[PDB]
Amino acid sequence: RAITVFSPDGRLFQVEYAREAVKKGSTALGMKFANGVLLISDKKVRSRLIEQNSIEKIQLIDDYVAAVTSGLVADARVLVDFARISAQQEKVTYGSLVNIENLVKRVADQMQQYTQYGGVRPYGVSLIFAGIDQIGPRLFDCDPAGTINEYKATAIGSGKDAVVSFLEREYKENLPEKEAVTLGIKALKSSLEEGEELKAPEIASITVGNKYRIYDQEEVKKFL
Amino acid sequence: RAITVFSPDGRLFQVEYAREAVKKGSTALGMKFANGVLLISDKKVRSRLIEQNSIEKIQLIDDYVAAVTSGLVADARVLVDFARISAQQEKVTYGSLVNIENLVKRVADQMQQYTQYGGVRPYGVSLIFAGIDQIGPRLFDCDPAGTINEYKATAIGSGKDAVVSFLEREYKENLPEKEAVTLGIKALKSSLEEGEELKAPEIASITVGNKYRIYDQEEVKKFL
Amino acid sequence: RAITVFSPDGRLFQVEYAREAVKKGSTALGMKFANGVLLISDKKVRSRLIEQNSIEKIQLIDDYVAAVTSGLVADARVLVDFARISAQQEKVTYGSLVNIENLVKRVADQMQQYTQYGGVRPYGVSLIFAGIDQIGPRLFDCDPAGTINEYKATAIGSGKDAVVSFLEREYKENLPEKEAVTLGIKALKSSLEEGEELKAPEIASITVGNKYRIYDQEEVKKFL
Amino acid sequence: RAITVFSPDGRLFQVEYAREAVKKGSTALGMKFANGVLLISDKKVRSRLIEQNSIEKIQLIDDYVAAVTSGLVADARVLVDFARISAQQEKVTYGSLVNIENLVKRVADQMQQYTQYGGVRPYGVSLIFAGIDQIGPRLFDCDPAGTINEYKATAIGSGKDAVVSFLEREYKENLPEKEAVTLGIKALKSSLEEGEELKAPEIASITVGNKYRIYDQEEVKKFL
Amino acid sequence: RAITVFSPDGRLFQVEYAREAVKKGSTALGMKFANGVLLISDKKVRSRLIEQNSIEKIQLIDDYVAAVTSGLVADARVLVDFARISAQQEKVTYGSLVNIENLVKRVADQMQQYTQYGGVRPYGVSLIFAGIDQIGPRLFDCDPAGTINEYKATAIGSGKDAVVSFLEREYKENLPEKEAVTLGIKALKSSLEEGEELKAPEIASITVGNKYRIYDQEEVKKFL
Amino acid sequence: RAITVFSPDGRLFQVEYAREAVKKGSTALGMKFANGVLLISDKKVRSRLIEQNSIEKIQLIDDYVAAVTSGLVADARVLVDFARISAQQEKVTYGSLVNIENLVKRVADQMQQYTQYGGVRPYGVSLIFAGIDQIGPRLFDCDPAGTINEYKATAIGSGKDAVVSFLEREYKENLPEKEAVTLGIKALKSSLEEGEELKAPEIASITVGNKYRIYDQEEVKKFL
Amino acid sequence: RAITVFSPDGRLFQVEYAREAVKKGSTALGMKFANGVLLISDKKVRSRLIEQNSIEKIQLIDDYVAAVTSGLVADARVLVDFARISAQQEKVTYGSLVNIENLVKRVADQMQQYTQYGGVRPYGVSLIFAGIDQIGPRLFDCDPAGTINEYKATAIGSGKDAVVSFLEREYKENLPEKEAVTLGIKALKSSLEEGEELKAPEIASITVGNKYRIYDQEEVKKFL
Amino acid sequence: TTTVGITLKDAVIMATERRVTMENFIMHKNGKKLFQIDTYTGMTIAGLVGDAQVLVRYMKAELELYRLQRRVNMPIEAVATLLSNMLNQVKYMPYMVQLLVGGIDTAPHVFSIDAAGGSVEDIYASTGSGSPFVYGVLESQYSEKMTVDEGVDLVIRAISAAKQRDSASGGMIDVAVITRKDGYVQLPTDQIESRIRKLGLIL
Amino acid sequence: TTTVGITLKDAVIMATERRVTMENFIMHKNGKKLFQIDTYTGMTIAGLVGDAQVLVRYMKAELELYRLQRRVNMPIEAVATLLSNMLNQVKYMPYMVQLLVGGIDTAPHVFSIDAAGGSVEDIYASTGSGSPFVYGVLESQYSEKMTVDEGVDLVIRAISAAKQRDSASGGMIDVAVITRKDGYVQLPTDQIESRIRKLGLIL
Repeated sequence: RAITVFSPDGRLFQVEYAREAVKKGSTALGMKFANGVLLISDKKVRSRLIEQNSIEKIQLIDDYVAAVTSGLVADARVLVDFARISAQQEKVTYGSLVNIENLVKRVADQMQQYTQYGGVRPYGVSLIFAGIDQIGPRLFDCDPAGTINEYKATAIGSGKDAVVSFLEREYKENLPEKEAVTLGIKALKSSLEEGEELKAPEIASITVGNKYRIYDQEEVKKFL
Repeated sequence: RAITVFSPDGRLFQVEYAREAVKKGSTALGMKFANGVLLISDKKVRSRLIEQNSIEKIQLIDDYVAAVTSGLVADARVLVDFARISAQQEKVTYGSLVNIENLVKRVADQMQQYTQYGGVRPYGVSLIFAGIDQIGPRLFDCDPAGTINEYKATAIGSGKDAVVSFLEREYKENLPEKEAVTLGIKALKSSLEEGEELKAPEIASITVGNKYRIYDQEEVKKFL
Repeated sequence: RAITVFSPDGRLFQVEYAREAVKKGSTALGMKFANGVLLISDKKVRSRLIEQNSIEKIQLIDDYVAAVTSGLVADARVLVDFARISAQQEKVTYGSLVNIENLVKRVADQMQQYTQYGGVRPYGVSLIFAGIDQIGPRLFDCDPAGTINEYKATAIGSGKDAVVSFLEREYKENLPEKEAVTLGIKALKSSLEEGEELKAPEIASITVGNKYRIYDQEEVKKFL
Repeated sequence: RAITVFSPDGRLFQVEYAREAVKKGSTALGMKFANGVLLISDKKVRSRLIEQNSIEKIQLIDDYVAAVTSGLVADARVLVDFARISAQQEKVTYGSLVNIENLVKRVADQMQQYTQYGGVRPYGVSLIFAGIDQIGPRLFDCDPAGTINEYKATAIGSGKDAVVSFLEREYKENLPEKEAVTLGIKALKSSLEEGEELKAPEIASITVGNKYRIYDQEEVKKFL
Repeated sequence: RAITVFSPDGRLFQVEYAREAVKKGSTALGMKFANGVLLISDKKVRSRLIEQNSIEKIQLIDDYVAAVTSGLVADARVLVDFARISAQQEKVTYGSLVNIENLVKRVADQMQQYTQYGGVRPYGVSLIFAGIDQIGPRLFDCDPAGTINEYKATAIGSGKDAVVSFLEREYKENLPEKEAVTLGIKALKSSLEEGEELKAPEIASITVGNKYRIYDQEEVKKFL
Repeated sequence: RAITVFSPDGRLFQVEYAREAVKKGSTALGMKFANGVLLISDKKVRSRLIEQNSIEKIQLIDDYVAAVTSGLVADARVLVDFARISAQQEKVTYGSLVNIENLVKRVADQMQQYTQYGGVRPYGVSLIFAGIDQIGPRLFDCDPAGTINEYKATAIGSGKDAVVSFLEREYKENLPEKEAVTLGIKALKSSLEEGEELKAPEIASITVGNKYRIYDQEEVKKFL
Repeated sequence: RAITVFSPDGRLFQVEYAREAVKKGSTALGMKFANGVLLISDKKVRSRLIEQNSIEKIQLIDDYVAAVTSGLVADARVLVDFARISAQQEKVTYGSLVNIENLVKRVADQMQQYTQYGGVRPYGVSLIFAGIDQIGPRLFDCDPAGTINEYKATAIGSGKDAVVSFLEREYKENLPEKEAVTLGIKALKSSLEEGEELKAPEIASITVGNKYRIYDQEEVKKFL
Repeated sequence: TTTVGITLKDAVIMATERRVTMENFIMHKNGKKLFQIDTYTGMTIAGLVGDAQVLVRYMKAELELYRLQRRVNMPIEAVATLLSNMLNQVKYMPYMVQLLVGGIDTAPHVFSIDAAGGSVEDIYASTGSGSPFVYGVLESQYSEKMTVDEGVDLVIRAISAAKQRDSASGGMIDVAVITRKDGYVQLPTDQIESRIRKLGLIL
Repeated sequence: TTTVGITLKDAVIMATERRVTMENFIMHKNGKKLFQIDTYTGMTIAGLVGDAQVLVRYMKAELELYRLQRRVNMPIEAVATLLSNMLNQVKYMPYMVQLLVGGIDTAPHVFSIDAAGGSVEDIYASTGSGSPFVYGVLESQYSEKMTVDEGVDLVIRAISAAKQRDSASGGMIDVAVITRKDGYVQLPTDQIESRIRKLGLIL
């Protein structure tokens, strides 16, 4: 019953409340490895009546860059499409999306705007972009505040604190893909796995030199 | 006496209150079957003075895609027409509505907008789109939050939880039309049928290869 | 001291308060009969100083479609004129107002807009459109919420519940005009007639094949 | 400390409060007579320092139609000029102000708009238009709500209830001008004349076939 | 902590509060006389450091019309300039400012607008226009409400009630200039002169047939 | 927690609160003398780390007109630049800034606007313009209310009341520059000099016939 | 629960609350030296998982001007880019960014705008610009209020008061680069070094005659 | 049509004839081409009547407004620059006119203004259809050491000459002299026609 | 109309004649085409007066404002650039003009600017109707080893020549020499005409 303004202690309560919404989001993470980067999200399903795969959490922005999101689903979708067309835009003017960092910055600024322009609720979502650009494999995360940072490995959603600590500890610099996906899935497990069953995780990866690869049901089940 | 903003726990109360309105809506469901998909709504009538059929709950968007809605009637109507013209739009530019998923996404985004743009009340309605597209028979549902998901079978309105559980249990994958409509009507019955009489349900279906078919009074009465 | 938003139970209180205003409106009804439809409103007059007929409650939209309204008089007038020009519009583009249902839908949507667009009070009025179109004699009613339905017979205003029940009971399907107007006037009487005197009702009718006919003082007094 | 919205009982309190302002306005009335209509307002003056006649309460819209107003003076003036140009507009397009009823309807709608368009205070004024049109001598009144009605005779301002009742009783249908102005002035007297002195009333009239005539000081004093 | 809306008793409190500001303004008056009109304001000065005459209270709109104001100084200035250009406008289109009454009406309407258009504070000022037009010497006054009246003599500002009563009593119809300025200065004295010293009044006058004349220091001191 | 509107006693509290901000501003003054005018501000410095002169309080608008300000620094800067370009504007259209009074009036009106246009905080600053124009040496001051006055000598900021009284007493009409700057610096001293040390004052002056002269460190130290 | 308006004591509480946010920002400082200026920020890192250098706090605006910021990270970024393009703008019109002071003024004004334009939260950030322009090496700082000042040396962020005092005391005018960076790092240490470890500071410098130089990991570690 | 502004000692004199024509069809015998525009300034119109007249009104007002707000009369070069700005600002859809604005502030002035906002001051200049002819006689007999009376005659002569060699010009020639002493004063028709007769001129 | 800007050692000289004409009708004998635009810089106008004038005022005020805001004077190349941008920006409805801007910041400079915002620096350059003629004598006698005094003469000669072969040029030729020491100084009319006489030139 007040706003998006500064509290007496220098905080945007609205943006905080927003952050809450993301914590209650599913858990996902990613990390750079050998010569690429991978993304992995916990695909926690309910009814037999849901159309399985259709609930894709790892979404492509373009053949060389993907992102995974956490928070208000609706907000995540619309913010994804924005990045998609925004991506296309850089391609059509310059002829090539040279720096991915830039792609995230644009979408970040979009979110930052609702942080101060009065009459409008902020984007209740956080997400991470992963892919390989002119500079190489890159990993970024972004929160409802528009804050953006590049990582070596990270997570987001519900079990962030948990999974992040595991990595913080057992993360291995230049871990080759097979072992990297493993460490990851292990890390994802521990975290959200207060409820034992890891269920069916959604995992995809890309390596310098080529396009993204989405792991098939059986392949992922192999590490599961 | 406050808004569409985030609560201290990360929730859009307005969108919640909206959801309430839909629960108080009539009950309807649908499911994919053999080589098509069917829709069925409970047409609960009151006065002898109402013009029967005129109160059509299952509405066509185009000869190959229909949708049924639940919530504030007015809101449902206007949101239907939007999808209709929106459908036409894709047809006139591309020459063909190739992916139905896309149609629902547009209408969903429409609803998502009122989720954050300050001065305007959200759409108090949920609905499901069913039809066969380039990909095949498809089933989607959408809530006032703009959240959208694809199903194998589902329901909405008043007796959602109930009917959904029945299916959740007795839903048969590739059930041929005749048996599918049956399972459905049975499922619809159990649910809302705390009040015994199923009355006159409204049912329609389409099968890959051709246009939609609306069941006639007698035909439906046959399964009733 | 709050709005047009959803209450914790899923209701638009403003639209409700609006409905109240219409209940306090005069009573009127209509019904389909033989091969046409008729409209009848209770013309309750006060002073000798009022210009009698000038207080016409049944208004024409065009020679083949009329409507009668109940609620905030001002709101009713402006909403009437909108339908009038809106009617003209369909005539000038398509060359003919083929489906009357459509006319009401447009005016309904107009009302539905004020149901959600923030800063603006809803239309405190309900009305019914009656006439014969390409499809035949048609009867519709509309409330401040933008909800619209087609009837075989119905009423609106103050004594709705009452008169409606009478019809609900003694309504005769294909009653020939003379008997239909009678049943109607009888129904109107019972209802508002807690105060005995029916006064001078305002009645008009149209039959397939021709234009609307407004009953003259003596003719109506004949059934009175 | 709330609005222009509907109260729990279906009322626009703001429009009510507005009505209050008009009651506290001066008293005036008019009535149709023989073959014309007349207007009469109580010109209650204070200081010797006021420029007498300059405080004209009966204002001309055009040589064949005049109006008198009651309520917030400022609001009345601006609303008068609107009708004036609005009058001119019909003249310049159609070549002739055929129906005066229409003139009042436009100005009424103007007022009705502020009845619902959020951020703006309604017009705190009521007025009556009198004149002879294509149809003949016509008399209308209008309130802050935008409600408009045609009379045989009526009043407005402070002593409405009073003067109106006198007429309600002693109004004579086709009273010839001389007697009509008398009945009027008598009626005006009784009403506001709790304070004995009628002072100097302002009276004007028009009769079918010609333009309006404003009574001169002596002529009015003759009936006084 | 509420607005510009109607109180339960039919009053615009904001406009009232505004009036307060004007009472606390300096005192000035004017009156028609022989064959012209004069204006006189009490020029109450403080410091030796003020630039004397520069604090001109009687301002010219054009060589034949002047005005004096009372209330929030800033508001008065801006409202003056508006009248000035507004004056010029009538001159450039019609070729001549024929009726001064009209000039004041425009500026009045300007003020009336802020009386109802929501988000904006009214003009906290009252002023009087004096001059000779096509009709002859004319005298008008205007308040923050946009109310305007023509006088034979009047005052405004702090000692209005006082000075006005003196005139109300001893005002002499066709008093020749010399005697008129006297009666005036006497009237101005009595009023504000609770504090004995009249100080140096500011006086100017115009007479039919020619332009305005501002009295020089010595000339005014002659009547002082 | 309310506005820019009129209090029950006729005051714009917001504009008052604004005035407060200016009192807490540094102290400065100016006065007309022999054949020019001078400006002097107390340059109270803190750290050794500040870039001395860069904190110029007396700013030029153009070679013949300068101004010094007091209040919210930011607000002062932006309001200065406005006057600067505004100055340029008069130069480019008319070919010469003939009357400086006009320059201040424009900037004053700018400030007056925020005094009533709803959603926007007033300019928390007061300033004085000094220079020689077509009319001669001129001195003006302006407050957050948009009120403007011409002086023979005056001050503003913190020690206004004090310094002003000294002048009010010991101000010498046609004091030649050397003595004028002295009287000034003496006056400035007494006032703010509750804290003994006058520090390093900032002083500049201009004399009819030529451009402005900013006193150099040593020259000012000479009077110090 | 109120605004950006003036408090009864003349203060913009919102801008204050904003200042709070900046105090909680990292610590950084800069100072002019020999024939250039240097910038140094405390790069306090957490996880092994962060991409080291990517978290650059000292950002370039152009090869000859850099700036470092403190406060809400998002706000800082967007405000940086604004200065960047704003810089480019001056280059493209005039052909050369002659005065850096001007660059900061523009960005300052940007911030000042949100200080009064109603519906929008101020920029919760402070920053300092450093570089060499046509005038020479220049050092400026700016706060959320839009206040800007030029220094000989200064700091900002968390340990401002501390580090600033050290300099205030031990700052050496024309200290040659090597010694200047030392004094600086020493000053930075003392301040934030309540927690002993200085970690890895980020330092860069430029000297008249050439472009900016960012110190490499080892070089900085040399002074560390 | 022909107008002329001439500067001398402590005065400025402006005069024009007044025939308004439509090609060869001289439709109006008594137009007005000389206008007072401020206490100490006048202007002469030449070109299309529509554009000139509206232009005169704007100027007239713009000046009065300026006087009131600034408490002092607008300087001549200022009025000329103002005008210059207006005209050039719309050069691509110009007021097809040619203006001469004379007056006296600190000293006498006279500026020539074209449809593109080109403004230039001279000691005298002529404007209009018959310009050449007058420029002929002025070039021949004007002297800065003339008396205001000599001036008024020279001018009449100048116009009467152009009236002879230019069918577009004609009718009663009228003059106004503006001095700081008396201000802008237009000479009495009779007195003018008197000087004509005396000079042995015609019309 | 002819104007010329010339560079030499530690100064820049700029001069123009001053006849303003309408085809063959020489209407104004004393127009002004040399304008100081900033303490250490001047500009020469050439082309359509209306455009030229407004352009000059814009440039003047713009320069003054910048000086105040930046506390330093705008560099010559910088002011050239600004002008360049303005002009080109409106190439399709241009200010039909040709500008020459000279001044001295860290060194002397002179830029030729065309209506399409083309801007180029030379060691000297002429602008106007008589450009070729002056370009002749300059191409024949200018030497970067000349003194400011030799310069002023050269310039006077060149323009004088153009005056002989170009009916569109004429009137009193006037010069202004700008140096860091004294700033922008316009030579006195008598001294100019004195040099003319001494040189055996005319007009």
